Amino acid sequence: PQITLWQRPLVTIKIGGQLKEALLDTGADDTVLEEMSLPGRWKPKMIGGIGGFIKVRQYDQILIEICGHKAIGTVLVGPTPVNIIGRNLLTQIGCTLNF
Amino acid sequence: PQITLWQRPLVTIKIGGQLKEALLDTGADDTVLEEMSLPGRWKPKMIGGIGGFIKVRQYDQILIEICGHKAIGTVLVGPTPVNIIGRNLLTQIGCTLNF
Ligand SMILES: COC(=O)N[C@H](C(=O)N[C@H](Cc1ccc(-c2ccccn2)cc1)C[C@H](O)[C@H](Cc1ccccc1)NC(=O)[C@@H](n1ccn(Cc2cccc(C)n2)c1=O)C(C)(C)C)C(C)(C)C
Repeated sequence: PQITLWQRPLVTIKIGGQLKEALLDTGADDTVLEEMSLPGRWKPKMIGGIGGFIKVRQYDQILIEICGHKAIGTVLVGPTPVNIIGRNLLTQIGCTLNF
Repeated sequence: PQITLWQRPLVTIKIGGQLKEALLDTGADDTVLEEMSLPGRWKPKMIGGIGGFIKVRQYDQILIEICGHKAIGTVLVGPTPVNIIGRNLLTQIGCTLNF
C-alpha cells in the first residue's frame, strides 16, 4: 500500500498470534514494542533518542506480521509510549520513502 | 526519488539559504531543528520522545527546501542531537510510505 502522512502511520501488526497498533518509523534504527511477553532468551540494551535513555530487553529472530507481510528480525521490548517499527524490519518488507 | 531504508534516510535540506542535514522521520509529528536562529517570535513548547521530554522553541511559517522540494510550516528549535523532518513537512513534499 501507499500511505500518506497527514496522520501518524499506525498500522496493524500481528505478533505471537496477537493484534496491536504500531508506528512505521523511518527515524528509528530498531523496533521497539511496549512491555509484553516473548519467548527466547534476551539481552539488556540501552536506547535513547530525544529525551534520554530507557532500558529495553532485546530478542533476536522474532517474527512479526506487518500489514500482512512476514518479517523476522530483532525486536526491542520496554516502556515505550508506542510500538515502533524501525528500519531493521522496514527493510524486510521492502518499504521505501517516495516522492 | 524512491529511498530504501538500509541506511537512515539522511538528506540535504536548505533553510534561510543554508544547507544542513536532516533525517526524514515518519515517526515524528513535528520538525525539530538543532539550535539555530530564525526570524520572528517563538512560543515555548514540550515534545516527548523515547527517553522523555524536551522543551523547544516554536517558529511558525518557515520555508524549508527538502531535497529540492519546497515546504512551508512549523519548525521547532531545541536541543535535538540531529535535525528532524516531521510529518508536517513530509506531507508537503508529497512524501509517502510504500511497501
Ligand atoms: C508524538 O511524539 C513524537 O512524534 N515524538 C518524536 C519521536 O521521538 N518519534 C519517534 C518515537 C515516538 C513516536 C511517537 C510517540 C508518541 C508520543 C505520545 C503519543 C503518541 N505517540 C512517542 C515516541 C522516534 C523518532 O524517530 C526518533 C528520531 C531520532 C533519531 C535520531 C536521534 C534522535 C532522535 N528515533 C529514535 O529516537 C530512535 N533512535 C535514536 C537514535 N537512533 C539512531 C541514530 C543514532 C545516531 C545518529 C542518528 C541520526 N540516529 C534511533 O533510531 C529510537 C532510539 C527511539 C528507536 C519526536 C522526534 C518529535 C520527539
